[PDB]
Amino acid sequence: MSREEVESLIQEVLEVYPEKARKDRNKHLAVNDPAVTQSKKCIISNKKSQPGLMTIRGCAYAGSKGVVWGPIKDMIHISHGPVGCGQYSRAGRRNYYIGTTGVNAFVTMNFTSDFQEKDIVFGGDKKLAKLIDEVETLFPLNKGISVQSECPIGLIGDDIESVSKVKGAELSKTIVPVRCEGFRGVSQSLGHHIANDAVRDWVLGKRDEDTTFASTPYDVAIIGDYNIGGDAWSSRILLEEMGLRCVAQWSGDGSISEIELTPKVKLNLVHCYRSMNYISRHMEEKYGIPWMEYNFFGPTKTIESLRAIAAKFDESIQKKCEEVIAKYKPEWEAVVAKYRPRLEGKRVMLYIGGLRPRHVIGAYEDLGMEVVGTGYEFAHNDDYDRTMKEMGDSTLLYDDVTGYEFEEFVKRIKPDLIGSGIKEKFIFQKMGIPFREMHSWDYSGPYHGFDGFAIFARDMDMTLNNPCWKKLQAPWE
Amino acid sequence: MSREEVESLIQEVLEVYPEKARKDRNKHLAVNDPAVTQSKKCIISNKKSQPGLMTIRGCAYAGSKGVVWGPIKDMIHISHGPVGCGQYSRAGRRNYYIGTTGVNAFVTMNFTSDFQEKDIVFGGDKKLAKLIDEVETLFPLNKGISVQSECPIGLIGDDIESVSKVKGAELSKTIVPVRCEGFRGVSQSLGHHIANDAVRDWVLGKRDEDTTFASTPYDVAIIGDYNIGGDAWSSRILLEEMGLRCVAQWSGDGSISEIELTPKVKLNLVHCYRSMNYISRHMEEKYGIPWMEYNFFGPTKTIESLRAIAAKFDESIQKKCEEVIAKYKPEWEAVVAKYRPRLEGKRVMLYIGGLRPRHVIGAYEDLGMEVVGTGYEFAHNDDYDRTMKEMGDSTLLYDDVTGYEFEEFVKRIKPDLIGSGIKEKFIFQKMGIPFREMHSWDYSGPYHGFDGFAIFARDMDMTLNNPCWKKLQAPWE
Amino acid sequence: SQQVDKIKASYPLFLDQDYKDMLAKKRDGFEEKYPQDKIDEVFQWTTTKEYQELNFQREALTVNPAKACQPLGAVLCALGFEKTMPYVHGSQGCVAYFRSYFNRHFREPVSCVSDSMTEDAAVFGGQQNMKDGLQNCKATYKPDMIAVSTTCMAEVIGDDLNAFINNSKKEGFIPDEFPVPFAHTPSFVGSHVTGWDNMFEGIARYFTLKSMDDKVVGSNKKINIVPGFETYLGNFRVIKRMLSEMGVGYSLLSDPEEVLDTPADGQFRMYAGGTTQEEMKDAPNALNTVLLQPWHLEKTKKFVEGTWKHEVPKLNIPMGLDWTDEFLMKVSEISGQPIPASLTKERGRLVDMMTDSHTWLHGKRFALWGDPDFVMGLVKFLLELGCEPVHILCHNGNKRWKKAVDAILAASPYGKNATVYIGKDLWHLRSLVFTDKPDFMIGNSYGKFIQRDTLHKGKEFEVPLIRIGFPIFDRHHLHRSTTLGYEGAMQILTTLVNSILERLDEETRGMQATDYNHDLVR
Amino acid sequence: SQQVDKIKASYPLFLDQDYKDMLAKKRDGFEEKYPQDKIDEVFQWTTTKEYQELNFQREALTVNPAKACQPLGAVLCALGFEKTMPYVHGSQGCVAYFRSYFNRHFREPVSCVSDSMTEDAAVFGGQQNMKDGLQNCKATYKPDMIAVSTTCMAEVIGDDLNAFINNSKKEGFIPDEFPVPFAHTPSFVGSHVTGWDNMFEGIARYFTLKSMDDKVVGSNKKINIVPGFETYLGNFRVIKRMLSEMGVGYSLLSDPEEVLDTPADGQFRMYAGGTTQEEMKDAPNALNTVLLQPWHLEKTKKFVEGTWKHEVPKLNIPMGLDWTDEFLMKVSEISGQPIPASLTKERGRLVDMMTDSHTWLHGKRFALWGDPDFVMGLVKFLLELGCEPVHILCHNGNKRWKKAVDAILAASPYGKNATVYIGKDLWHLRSLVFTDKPDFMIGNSYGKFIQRDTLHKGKEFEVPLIRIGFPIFDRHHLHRSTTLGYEGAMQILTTLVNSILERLDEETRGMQATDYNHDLVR
Ligand code: ICS
Ligand code: CLF
Ligand code: CLF
Ligand SMILES: [Fe+3]
Ligand SMILES: [Fe+3]
Repeated sequence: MSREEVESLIQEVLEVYPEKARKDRNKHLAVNDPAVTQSKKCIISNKKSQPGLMTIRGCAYAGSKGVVWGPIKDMIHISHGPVGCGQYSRAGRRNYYIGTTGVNAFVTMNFTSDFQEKDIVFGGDKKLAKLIDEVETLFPLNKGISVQSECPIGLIGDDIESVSKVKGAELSKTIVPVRCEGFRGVSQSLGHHIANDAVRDWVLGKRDEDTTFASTPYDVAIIGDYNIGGDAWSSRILLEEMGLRCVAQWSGDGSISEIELTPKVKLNLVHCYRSMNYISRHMEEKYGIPWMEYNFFGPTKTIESLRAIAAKFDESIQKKCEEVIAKYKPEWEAVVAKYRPRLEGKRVMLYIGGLRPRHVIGAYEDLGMEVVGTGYEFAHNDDYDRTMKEMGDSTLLYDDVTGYEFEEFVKRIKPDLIGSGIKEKFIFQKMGIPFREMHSWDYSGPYHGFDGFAIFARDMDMTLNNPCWKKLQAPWE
Repeated sequence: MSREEVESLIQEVLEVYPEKARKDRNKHLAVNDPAVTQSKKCIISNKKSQPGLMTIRGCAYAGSKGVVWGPIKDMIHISHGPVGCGQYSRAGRRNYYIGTTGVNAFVTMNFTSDFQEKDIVFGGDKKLAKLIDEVETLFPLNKGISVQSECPIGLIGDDIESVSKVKGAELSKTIVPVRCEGFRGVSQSLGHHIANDAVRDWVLGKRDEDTTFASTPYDVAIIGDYNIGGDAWSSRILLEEMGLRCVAQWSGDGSISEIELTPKVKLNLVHCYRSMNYISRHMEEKYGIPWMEYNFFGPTKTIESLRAIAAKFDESIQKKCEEVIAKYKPEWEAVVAKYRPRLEGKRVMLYIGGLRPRHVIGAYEDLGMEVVGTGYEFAHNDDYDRTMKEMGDSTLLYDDVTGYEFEEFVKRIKPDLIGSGIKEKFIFQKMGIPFREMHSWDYSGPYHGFDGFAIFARDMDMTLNNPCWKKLQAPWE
Repeated sequence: SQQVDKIKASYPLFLDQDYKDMLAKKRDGFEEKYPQDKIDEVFQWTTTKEYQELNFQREALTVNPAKACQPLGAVLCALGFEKTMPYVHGSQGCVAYFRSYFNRHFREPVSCVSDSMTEDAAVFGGQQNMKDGLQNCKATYKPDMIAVSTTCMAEVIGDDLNAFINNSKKEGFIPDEFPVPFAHTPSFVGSHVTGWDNMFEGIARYFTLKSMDDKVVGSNKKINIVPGFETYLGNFRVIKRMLSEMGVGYSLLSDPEEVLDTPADGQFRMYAGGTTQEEMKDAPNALNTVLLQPWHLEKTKKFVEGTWKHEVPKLNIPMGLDWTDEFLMKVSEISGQPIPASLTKERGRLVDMMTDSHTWLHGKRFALWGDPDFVMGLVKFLLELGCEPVHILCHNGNKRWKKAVDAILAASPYGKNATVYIGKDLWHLRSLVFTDKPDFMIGNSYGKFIQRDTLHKGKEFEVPLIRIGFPIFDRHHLHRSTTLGYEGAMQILTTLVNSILERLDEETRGMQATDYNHDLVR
Repeated sequence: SQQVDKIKASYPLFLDQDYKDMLAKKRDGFEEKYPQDKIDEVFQWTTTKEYQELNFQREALTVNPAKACQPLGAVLCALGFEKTMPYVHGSQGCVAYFRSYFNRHFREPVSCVSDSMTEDAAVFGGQQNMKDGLQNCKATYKPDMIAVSTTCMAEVIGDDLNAFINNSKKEGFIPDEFPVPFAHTPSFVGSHVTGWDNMFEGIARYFTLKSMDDKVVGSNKKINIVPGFETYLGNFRVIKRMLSEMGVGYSLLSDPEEVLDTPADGQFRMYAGGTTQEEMKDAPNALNTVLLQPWHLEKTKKFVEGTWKHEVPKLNIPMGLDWTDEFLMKVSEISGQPIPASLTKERGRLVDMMTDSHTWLHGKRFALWGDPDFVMGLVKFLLELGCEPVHILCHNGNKRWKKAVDAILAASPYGKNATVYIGKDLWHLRSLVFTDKPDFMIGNSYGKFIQRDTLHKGKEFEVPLIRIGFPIFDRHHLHRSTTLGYEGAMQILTTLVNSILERLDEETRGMQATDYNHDLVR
């Protein structure tokens, strides 16, 4: 459907760049074919961003501290380096938790070493040890400490692994060094890899010799769900209504004891493939734990995922799954009956990094909405392999898109709604186009599960059908 | 001082008026002579205001509805007539009370008949009866109704007495008609008189045949204390600490049952002579109850009043009075030690309607402050008889002062502080002179008693030594 | 007992144990108070729908009204003219109440005089009072003009203003050339806005009725602006600023912004600014006249169309986005002058704030009350924001205004759950907020008590109050705010969205109970 | 479960019984949570004075800081020039954080680019990254100037900015005449305000260092205004308005008000307004230069005095009455323009509001934090109102600034109980407000958590937060406010008095318990 026209637009947008930038960016733009299975033949991903083209990507510190390690509530995470990092990453991601902040819970706080010139010149290992002692003194109820390195830690010759070992042996405390310097990798994904490596190396094997935890055949661990707006909770109740026992969830509202007890479960339900497939494969290799991906965005994907998960178990779990589906059918049917007529036929362009862009399409299709263009800030070729069969014929695909490219694509295609990060929200609100911020979910939610689908539909309706969008043109002009 | 200067100033201020207004207003201004105990030979009061000179006086409805009857918490007071009267007087006076507003207490509520053209032309007695029925329907826990007349009630010949009698007989309810039309009298004073007469006629004698109330030789009634900012409460504790039992409290936080029980007390302690001397004399004539005036403004006056009151009883009450004085002595001594050095030598001018211009002098002298001028809105010659002995020689006295007169007097004397109502506050704040509202205490207090003295001293200090008064002149003029 | 280092006012010193024991002893001994169980039962009954059905059957009793009487509006109108003393013919208690009420709202000196009529005048009328009052006021406060209104006293006794002023002039109490316009303002008809309309119509008639022969429409290249009863100086300021930005010649009739905002520089200014007598005399020479609040300016509209022969445009109050646009376009059409780029940028910035706050403002339920024009402008703006007004109250409203508001509501899907009430008071509104709970109230200070009652039913039933309207007594300097134009819309939007966010923070502040939603960023 | 008619978001959806049962089972089964009694004991311990003594002995650990790093201030300074792109040499995560952080504060688009240095640049440097980034940015976003700051990466590896830009120019990546100023903004020295100062000094040096031969002081009859790190648009507006009313020629260098307040009208404007290159080139011809925030514009002051030969006045921030008066008098002295009557009337109106609200403001105790200049100006204004600052915190302050603030406090009797803290974070402040409880806090959004902790100790121990400063993330459109001059003083005074009154109403809303002081009129 107008595949040549999408290809033409790509060329006209590429015309502006210099030759090297154009040649690099041409490989990150594609027209989707549902029949193509290998995405490497059409789109390139996981590459360095071109200098000075205003990318959306973050750093490895954001992928490790801000995504994987931050949601762990009972541990204290130290931003090792200058003050800016933890300050800009403090409480910006809505990873929800239950606890007494400052006493047993520390997600929303900013622990930092705050280097000055002298720490840069003479190193900061002694200062890190003194900081660890001060943390122990002032925060006795913590259950572990993580040391998230920033750029100078890698640049200067700090060795925080030995300090972590010595202090942990001295204090009988789990101290996990994470070399997540922002200049490593090209995006947040290598931060995910480094964080998972740290998890396997320092935390995961504490209770390997311990067999005091009673286990049941119905033990699963939720992996890769960070409880954004409560999302993980909305999933967990469903799994507990199906007759399953959720030992751990990674890592929203997560505790270190849950991570240590994870190797005792019978199944690993991985929600975010991109950030936790590493630890999932490690557990499959070392403990024999099978892991499977699932989707809880929209009633259709939720029902399919529940049925598959129950198929991994015996007949009683399957019967409970059928009971849960029958119980929740009228609610999402009412949601559909109320909101589909006001969203049918609308077109959406989504830019998000890693899992979300192909992973929320089913919920839009449940509302009768068509995604015409989907993009990933830092995904890999396997994510696009899933995306191509997830998306429709002649749709736009785009990896690590620049601001100019995305603005031109939006001007040409003219969608009714854009789902993207805040750095795009106000740009496209001033363009007269409804915008929904997927990462914080416009500070609403949750959207996972049956209870989340209602909120999702309500929010899409309230933003798309907003009376403000008809008032940007002055009556005299 | 300079009595001759004060008289010449009075003449120069007098010069502006026309001949008739000049001749009339000349009799209302005076130079104080403490030896002169007959104010009639020196000042005239309780007369009609000259038209167009912007007087401060209110009306009889304000004297009856807003002062005497309004504080009665368990009764409902209907402002009979057009809508403005009760709206401007709703919750404007800080007559504090304890209760559940709208269920058993109705002080801060505005009940009115809200006449239209048809009520004016055809009368409003039927509307009054229907209103009484509706009041009984929606407010079952009310314990009596008062009907406060406004100007058209007296001007259209409505008969509220017959309606009140019929409805009270029908509903077994106490309904008190009050002919407090604003055109009656010259000020709120006749409102006080009418309100006291209606209390005598319809409320006071309901329990004359009732003897089931147990009485003690220490029974007193606080008369003429309207609990402004809790004033009466700060009084009552002291009386209760001296060993007395306070049956009733007229009328701040007062109840109709307390008024009915008042004829059973042994002594009537009158704070406001001007508004309650009528009922005090009536009760002395009819029940043989003695009444005496007291003053709880400032430590000296309250100590004198407590000793004089205890002198009316046996020796145990006197011993308890001395115990109370000894208990409270260090607190007000500390208040004096803290605040008198900050206020020593300052000069104040006062203008309040009755009683207060003279009772607040003692506390000002307790803080080492001099009152150089005082006056009343609606006082009588007896009030000035009491006042002249308590003020200094060659101090200015003035009755129903006009805005122009008071402004010129302030410009010439140049006092350090002015204590008046809300209609002079911003006028004299714009002139650069500190101002204290002496009706509502600048929304603070209470000022009665030992506890009130600390608040009074703190407020006077905070207003008089405020830095903002040193900043009205811009540095470039 | 008081500690000299930390002195306690009434709150919380009455919370001390000795004071509590005293109050309990007083209550149990002599107050004969109803048992607490009965009081709770009665309150719970007053929260119910049956109590609401009884409450709306009221025909004779009014509890807690939301309107004032005519001479208050007459005084507000009269203060808008230069060196003009307000003169209320009748009883002095009315003037005392008016002065105190405006003092508490504006927190400024407010000047007015009375002729202090008494029972003698109640029998023989007030000729002598009027003569003496005019002479005394002119000699004492030296006004350039004296505007005369009436209390319900003189209205009931039928005092003739025109005859009294004429007899005063011909007997030499005041010069014959001294301007003394008059207006009858019966308090038993209409409300304060009606008094404003009557006073302004009287002044305009006095200055223009007998000099229409030499007047040519549009000969001074200006537009007359009549604001009506307004208690926000920011509204006058924003109208003047918008007209000056457009380069429109204008004459703001009855402009009291200066006399209500005098500086504190060591002297008292009884008069400041205001509309000049020359402006009122030259008013018939304007191109046209704009009424900012047409729903309480009907008599003035009749006079202006019938005598000045100005084709008064059919404009709503310039509140919100679309009505401000319509006002600007009508001004541009009448003056023949284009709309400048600054106003376009301001409108775009208002739209930007709307798009920024739409997610938090969507679907919220509001009760609201006030004067008709303000109420309808607020309802229009709320519909523009995607909000849902549910209880719309206007005590001083009429039936035509009700149809206009219903027509406005029907034009929007967000007004489907809205009912318009005229002639109802704040006790009706209390019943409505208890039986059909909205998210917020919008009104004057009198709504605070309503909030109290709802908090007594429970924290989950409390309806927060947003103080927009007149009068506001329990907050400082809110009379400096703006409701008109893009600036006023911006201020209103900010107040609404931040009230919503403040309530959300209050509801999610409990540690380990609801603080999971205590988000840093909103 | 969800009801379609009334859908609940996370609050209060997770307060349902099934979700509470889920969370209880989760916590009891797998979280190994500490017992509630131990948690309560530890919290109570952390609210004590011994915990405060332990907390103030910290030397290596920083908990909840109130400052940012230099490139953020550099970017914000760079955004204030006409059609100019902020270019940050280093890693892209820094730019992502800067953009998101300013987007959450201003709720507006913020444009900034990085050259995306990686592990390869850690050993070879960033010459090629600089060349390609400059060429790509110029080709793509078409900016007139590129202002280049640094991340801590390039600062540690010792990248030479001047050599990089020169080699880029000589090899044809960018035109030779094309303006590319640079500034080293290392994150481990100073804070964001230091980055703003460095960026501005770099731009001024780039435009004026090599063309001082034909410059004559005072020949253009203008006054240069350097605002500094300022996140309130109203401050730029009010400075321009106050200079324009005086009829004073001025040049505002680094003016970002337009680019951060673009209208929503169907198009996206990446650039808007800003200081032109001609203005920067002509700046040395001004009569003098005024630094609005001297305490973090020291390097700029040194360069201005050394090179432009301007006798920079020793002025404090124009916050509050006295310092606004001093600023106006200095401007009048420099330019020769007398102070107009409108400013006199505005000052008098501010004095009038002070006199009106003094009774409610007197004696109130405040904890407070922010940037040095803003903190000292706010403390000065608080002392002017008779309020008592108790805990004064400035994480990025120095010893000279602390001495100046101490001297200011000694000049007023209301500073007798004040203490100034430098180098302390918000955990220190939490301890301070637990052990010596003030009436209110004044600071940015990060203080909300502190308030939460206080409410966890008890309602009588709760310290409400007042959002004045940067950043404000949990309220909408507060960046449009004003804190400078008479208008800013008026706004801050209104906010303070209304917060006090709102707290009083909250404390006095209890039926039959505390509602005796719930006065209608305050
Ligand atoms: S972890 Fe990843 S960018 Fe999988 S770094 Fe990012 S809370 Fe996104 S699309 Mo912010 S791979 Fe999670 C994500 Fe997805 S922070 Fe959240 S929304 S599902
Ligand atoms: S890519 Fe990532 S966010 Fe950037 S620094 Fe590197 S780890 Fe950190 Fe913190 S301090 Fe500031 S923001 Fe940087 S420049 Fe020095
Ligand atoms: S002196 Fe006193 S206050 Fe005056 S009216 Fe008379 S009783 Fe009343 Fe209410 S309605 Fe308005 S304010 Fe009057 S003019 Fe008709
Ligand atoms: Fe004032
Ligand atoms: Fe915006």
